[PDB]
Amino acid sequence: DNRINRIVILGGGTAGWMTASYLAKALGDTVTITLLEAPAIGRIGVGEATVPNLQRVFFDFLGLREEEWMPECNAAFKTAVKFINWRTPGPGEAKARTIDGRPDHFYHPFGLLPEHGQVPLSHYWAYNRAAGTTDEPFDYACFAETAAMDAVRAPKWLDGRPATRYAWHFDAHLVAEFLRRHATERLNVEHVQGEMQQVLRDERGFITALRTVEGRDLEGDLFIDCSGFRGLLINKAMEEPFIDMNDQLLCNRAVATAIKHDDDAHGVEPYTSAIAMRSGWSWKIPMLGRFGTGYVYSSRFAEKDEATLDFCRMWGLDPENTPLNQVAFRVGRNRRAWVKNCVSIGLASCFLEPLESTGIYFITAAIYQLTQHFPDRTFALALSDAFNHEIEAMFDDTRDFIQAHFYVSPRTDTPFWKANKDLHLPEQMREKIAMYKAGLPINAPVTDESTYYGRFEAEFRNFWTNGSYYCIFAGLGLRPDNPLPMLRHRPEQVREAQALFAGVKDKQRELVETLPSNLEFLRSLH
Ligand SMILES: N[C@@H](Cc1c[nH]c2ccccc12)C(=O)O
Repeated sequence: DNRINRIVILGGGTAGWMTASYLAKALGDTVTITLLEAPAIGRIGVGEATVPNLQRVFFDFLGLREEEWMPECNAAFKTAVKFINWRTPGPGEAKARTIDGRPDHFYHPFGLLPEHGQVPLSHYWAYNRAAGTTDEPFDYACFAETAAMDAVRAPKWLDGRPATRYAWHFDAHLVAEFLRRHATERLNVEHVQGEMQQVLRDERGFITALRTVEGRDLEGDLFIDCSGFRGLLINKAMEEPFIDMNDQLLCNRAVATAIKHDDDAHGVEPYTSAIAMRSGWSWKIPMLGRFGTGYVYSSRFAEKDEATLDFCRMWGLDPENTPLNQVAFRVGRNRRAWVKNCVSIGLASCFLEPLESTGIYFITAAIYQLTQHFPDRTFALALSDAFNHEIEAMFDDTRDFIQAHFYVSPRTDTPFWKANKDLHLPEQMREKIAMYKAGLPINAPVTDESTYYGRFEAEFRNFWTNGSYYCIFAGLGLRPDNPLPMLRHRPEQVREAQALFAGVKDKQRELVETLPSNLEFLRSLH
């Protein structure tokens, strides 16, 4: 009899309660689950963005429909990330500057690009730009979602009819609270209030119990560290080193707040914005009646007061009379996410600036992979080693992807933007950029959207597809040196492919003209 009987989780934020809920649903009565609150510092709800797999991987597993959980956490919709002013110099401002007679913005939507002759639509767009017969931006040519988002449409018709692939904006504290109620009332997880006095270990350094300040020993076989940047178990108790990656991603601070919004004026933007600043970038996460916003910056390039004032100036806030969250970031990951019988999940495990909304996703993936590699009490090394490799490969892949946004940006007008070009580029990303310039697809999707979004593992093995690389590279002004050479041998395939551009144009009109506003759906939902 070697199976796990007791699990103890340290930390009661988003990571803690997502972990408690999922594992309790997965294991049922076979395991007792106990979560020790370890109270975190109370922050303004500054918003959080997600990716589509959240519903299928997580909420569907718990049996919770969006119609049920979204009203409980004031959730709203995300169709893309909108990048503002990453090509033009200037101050940190909310509005896009003008470049070549167009606003300086580009979108990074979800979903997979359609293909013709098994070549992605991106390559036909590149061919037409090279041929000089179009001057249309990549995102407006290849995604119908762009038109929807400019007209601030919902991603669905009011009666549930799907239109476009989407994810969510919400206040993470409300979600944690909703999940806490769910896990304790429905999944028989025991919530224990208070601080951890000490962590009890045996002769082999495995954890045997968490001792609470009232002297109670929370005994277990497996321990999940969800204590955030503190890493109270994985870093402090187990002495696992954290690998600082601030050398590669310079931003390490944020100043943030939530701002009340009059939605009747201009609606609710169904996308997360990432607004380029003098020494970093600011997020905007719109929900009904209010949006969350924060300036992510690098302390090597801006003073605290500088950032704070720039942030407030952009939103027209009085810096003296505005509640602000001032946060220092831990950028990087543990050498290993799982050590002995301690598994770190969430900020305890790793962190990147939220440029592409990876936070909740990293938790979800960690949770999912923990169940895929779930141990018994022998704790076979091959299980944790495999888990650690998947977590490491996931993190480093996205870290490199994020770095590319700053490296490929043409901006050089401040020391921050200029310093990004001086940073070492990882060999794998150097290769990707050279492939892209030669006209090759990068990580082309080989399945349809139904398979990709249907099976988590299909997406996990191909998370940043060709579409995403084109969104960012073409978005930032980088195009291939020449189109895919094989296309010059297939003119008939090229002539045929143009109908797909006509289809996107048709969808763009249809969506704008018949979809309800994001605002209207949110009011019907809430
Ligand atoms: N695998 C993700 C990739 C992705 C596309 N667009 C994004 C925008 C933000 C974050 C991730 C993404 C998805 O298709 O959903």
